[PDB]
Amino acid sequence: EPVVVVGAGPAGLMLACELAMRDVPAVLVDIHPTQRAEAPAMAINAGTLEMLDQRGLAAGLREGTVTFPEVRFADLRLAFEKVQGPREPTHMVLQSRLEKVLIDRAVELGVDLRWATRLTGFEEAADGSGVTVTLASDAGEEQLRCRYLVGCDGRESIVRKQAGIDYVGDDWVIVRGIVGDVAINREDVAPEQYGLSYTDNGDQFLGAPLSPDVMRVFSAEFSTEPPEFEDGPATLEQLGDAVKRLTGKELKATEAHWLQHYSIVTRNAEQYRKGRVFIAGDAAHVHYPYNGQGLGTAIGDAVNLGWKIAAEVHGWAPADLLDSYHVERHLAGRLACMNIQAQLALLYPRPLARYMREMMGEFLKFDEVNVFLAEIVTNLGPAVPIAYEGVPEPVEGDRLLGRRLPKVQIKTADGDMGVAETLQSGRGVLLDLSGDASAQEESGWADRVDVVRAQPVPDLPGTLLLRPDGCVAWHDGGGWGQDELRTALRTWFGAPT
Amino acid sequence: EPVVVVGAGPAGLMLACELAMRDVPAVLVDIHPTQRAEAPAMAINAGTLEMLDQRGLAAGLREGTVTFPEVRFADLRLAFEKVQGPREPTHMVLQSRLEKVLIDRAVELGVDLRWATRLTGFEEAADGSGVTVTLASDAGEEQLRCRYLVGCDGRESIVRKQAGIDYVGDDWVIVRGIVGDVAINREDVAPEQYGLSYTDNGDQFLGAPLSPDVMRVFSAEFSTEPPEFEDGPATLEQLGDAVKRLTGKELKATEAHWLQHYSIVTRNAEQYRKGRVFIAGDAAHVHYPYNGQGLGTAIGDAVNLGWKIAAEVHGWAPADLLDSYHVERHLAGRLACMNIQAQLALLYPRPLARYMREMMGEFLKFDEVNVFLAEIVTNLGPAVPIAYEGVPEPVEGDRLLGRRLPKVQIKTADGDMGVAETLQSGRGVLLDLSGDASAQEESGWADRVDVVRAQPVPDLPGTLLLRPDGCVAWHDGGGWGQDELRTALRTWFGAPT
Ligand SMILES: Cc1cc2nc3c(=O)[nH]c(=O)nc-3n(C[C@H](O)[C@H](O)[C@H](O)COP(=O)(O)OP(=O)(O)OC[C@H]3O[C@@H](n4cnc5c(N)ncnc54)[C@H](O)[C@@H]3O)c2cc1C
Ligand SMILES: Cc1cc2nc3c(=O)[nH]c(=O)nc-3n(C[C@H](O)[C@H](O)[C@H](O)COP(=O)(O)OP(=O)(O)OC[C@H]3O[C@@H](n4cnc5c(N)ncnc54)[C@H](O)[C@@H]3O)c2cc1C
Repeated sequence: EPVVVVGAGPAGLMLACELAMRDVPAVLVDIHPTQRAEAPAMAINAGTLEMLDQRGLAAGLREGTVTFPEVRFADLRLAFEKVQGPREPTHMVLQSRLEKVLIDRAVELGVDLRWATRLTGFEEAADGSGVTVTLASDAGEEQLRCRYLVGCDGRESIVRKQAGIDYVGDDWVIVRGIVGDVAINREDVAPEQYGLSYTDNGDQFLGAPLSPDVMRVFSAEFSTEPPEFEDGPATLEQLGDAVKRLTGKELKATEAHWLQHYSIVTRNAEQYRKGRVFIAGDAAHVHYPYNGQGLGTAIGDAVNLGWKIAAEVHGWAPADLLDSYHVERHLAGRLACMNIQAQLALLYPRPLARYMREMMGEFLKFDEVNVFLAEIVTNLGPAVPIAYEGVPEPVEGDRLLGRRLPKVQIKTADGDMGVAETLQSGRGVLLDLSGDASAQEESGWADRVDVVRAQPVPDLPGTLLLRPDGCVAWHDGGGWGQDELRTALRTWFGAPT
Repeated sequence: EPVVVVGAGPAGLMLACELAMRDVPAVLVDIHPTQRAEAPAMAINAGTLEMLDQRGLAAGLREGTVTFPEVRFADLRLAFEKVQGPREPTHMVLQSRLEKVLIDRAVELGVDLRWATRLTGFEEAADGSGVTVTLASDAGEEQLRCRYLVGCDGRESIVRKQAGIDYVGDDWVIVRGIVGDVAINREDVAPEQYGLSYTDNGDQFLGAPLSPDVMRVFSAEFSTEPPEFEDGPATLEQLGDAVKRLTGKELKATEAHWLQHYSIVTRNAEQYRKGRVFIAGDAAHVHYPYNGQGLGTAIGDAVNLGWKIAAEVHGWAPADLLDSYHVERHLAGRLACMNIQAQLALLYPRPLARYMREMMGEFLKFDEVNVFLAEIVTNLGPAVPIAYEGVPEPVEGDRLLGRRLPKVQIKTADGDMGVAETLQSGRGVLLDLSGDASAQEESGWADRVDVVRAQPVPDLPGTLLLRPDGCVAWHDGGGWGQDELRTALRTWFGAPT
């Protein structure tokens, strides 16, 4: 019986995929007649690449795409090379190219996607075993009965609203500006300034030439006084004042494909799950767009929740399972909101930025804060907490537990392999890196866990257990072994067959 | 040929002692008729205690006074137990009690101390051979010819302004309050108003009793619009009003001995020195009063600068030694201003504080952050940078170089003492902790440096060289030896004789 997703944005597309690949029905609604043209995001950080790699959604959208190597906290530099294991630079695949990869993958799996469809209301069952939901369409109002409802519908989520869920947060300034694309003149070399510049008050402009003709525009201006223009469709010459004030120069590039005023607000819903309803992505948290974190956490919420919903659809999910979704992702929600606000504080207000910058100068000389911030801003981090009653804590400096593996090559049967492609089935993975296949395969979970035998791998333990979202749930590099291994599968994977 | 010190707070008093204990003629000018009563500070931190221990001024202030062993950042806890070596809790010593012992020490060491005397100006001679100063007593105007002019005359330093050094800083909020001592019953006419009362805005109220009839009172209020009253004498009715809104009740007020309006800005002088004119304490840097840093840096300033000036007077100072006053002490002012302001940003405004508290919450899980901040707010504080030509920077992290040693016993054949006590002669110390007098003392510097032969001390190297301000300029627990020590001696104590 169906599961309803609202929003064909990055969070909803991925989650519908996550579901359908596990043979669970999923209907995905969206107001847009077609895939939207206003996908502002351009970047994807390493953390999000690993999650796409886990579904084979990233080979291909690497290629031709160029990468940038720094990872910055405001304009300060983080020492990303201090993160454990080999990782990835941020890649420059447009959000629209990624939404389509997710669209045409969603339906190939079997997603009932409905463009031009808005959810306008929903009601829990007095039983509680379902949620009746109503949908406005060109054809008129339908009323579908679903088994779980997930609102991936952005900052103004009605799913979040009608569910009773508070949207906590606060801002001390309002950043605002415009984002979009403008034509160029072509055959002749283009001129002007366009590299991301700052002014002495925190104001930023960036011309990003996507491709010979087309260049994306972003500006960001700080002030307490409420935005002038109420966040709509803009016009090209609201924009050209925009740059002239900030740049000094004039725009001089005709026509504007799509443009969008925006304003920021920092929010993080206090509950990610109420009963049978869930919220995810910008529906659950929103903030100034830095480091690709909004797209990072959106994809990450879906991956987290998808396999967990399927698990209880097929009746093996421990009672704990779906509550762990709120636990692990409200933490990532909190850490994202937090660090982006901390980055703003180094730009505005200028009396505050002055001392916070020096402050961060002092912290960034410490290796733990460089590594902590780097895992956070690239969505490698929030390590989902891993612990089991009774079992001895793994000694001390273990940074594999509750994280996804570095981008390391696995050598198995035939064909070397990225570690994250072992999760493309959708199941758990027990990694055996002995080189001879010695580990005891606890067969009772073989329906939900795949074993993969391979040669040992530098600074990685002899064997590892992965949840279907890729988080390392067990390994034997520390004190752990087969006994701790079992209680780890009882958790996260339920009762053995 | 005198040295003129303007201002008899901690800074100027402490320096006049540093100058007079070394037989440098010092004349210390203040305008008060007697020692002031407007000395609000109730606390002395561990770094200030060590610097006073170096001159026998700490014991005596310590007996009978309370300690509390928590070092806070804003209102969070700092893991002070992670700071190297044994050290001290903050002791609750009253500013006027401290100033009294330094006025005492000054008059016996022969400082010409002048209450009711104002410095109205000064000029640097064209050649530069001296400064001529002008002092304004009731009798008239002495025009005094002196050798160096040190302005320790407080936040509104005439010396700084007339020397034309810019006073750098900014604030996003203006903190205002009043402070002083009311007379007022104690038993049960202090309710809520006992101990500090952080409220549901950044605003605090501190009520601390001295004797059962007098109480010291402190208020600190955050607002985005200028202080109602100019800084100055204030009325007790004005305090009654302020207490009611903060504590919620009213103080059964009897009489006011002294109370004062205060506002807070944050500034760091750009140059603590302009050739023959130095500045120190509040004239060099000011900020919100936290952790005792205003007092620590003030005393720290004088301990650094008295001995360098004395060396120049005595003619053995190296050429670049007084320029290290600015280098060493501007950094310490920088970092005090920086982290005070950082502490304030966990209080106000409340949107900023919301996330900056979560942020610091994450950073204080790290040892290097706890130790760095705890060191600075206790004025154990900025390690003085120690490097020498030829000598290559020692790879391992050294917690002793550039810092005053931890509170350890050192046992001599003539008796035991704490290590800060060996610097009481005013001279540098060569600590030979071998137990055998195995260290080869460079007899050249025998007149500027004392050898102290003591028993080995756990977790300290076998030999150490202390500059007259207690700072470790050399030790042999890394790779350094007799040649590096000879380098250290030339750069800090000058030519060998
Ligand atoms: C100017 C700007 C620049 C940005 N730059 C970046 C960047 O460089 N890198 C990055 O990672 N992130 C960036 N972001 C943020 C990032 O784009 C968002 O986090 C991400 O697109 C939101 O993920 P989402 O799918 O949950 O929300 P959305 O993108 O808002 O998708 C929600 C979808 O649900 C639709 N919907 C369908 N039906 C309904 C219904 N009944 N009710 C409500 N909605 C419905 C909505 O129309 C929408 O299409 C930027 C944001 C802005 C404003
Ligand atoms: C409300 C308030 C609360 C405080 N709370 C604390 C606390 O909790 N803990 C702490 O450690 N410190 C506290 N302080 C003080 C802080 O430490 C100061 O930095 C320190 O007292 C300043 O020392 P100083 O000697 O450089 O300047 P000052 O103490 O200001 O002394 C300067 C002296 O020079 C005099 N003078 C000025 N101009 C002239 C002139 N031309 N000629 C002659 N004399 C002149 C002045 O009258 C004064 O006597 C507080 C101060 C205030 C106002």
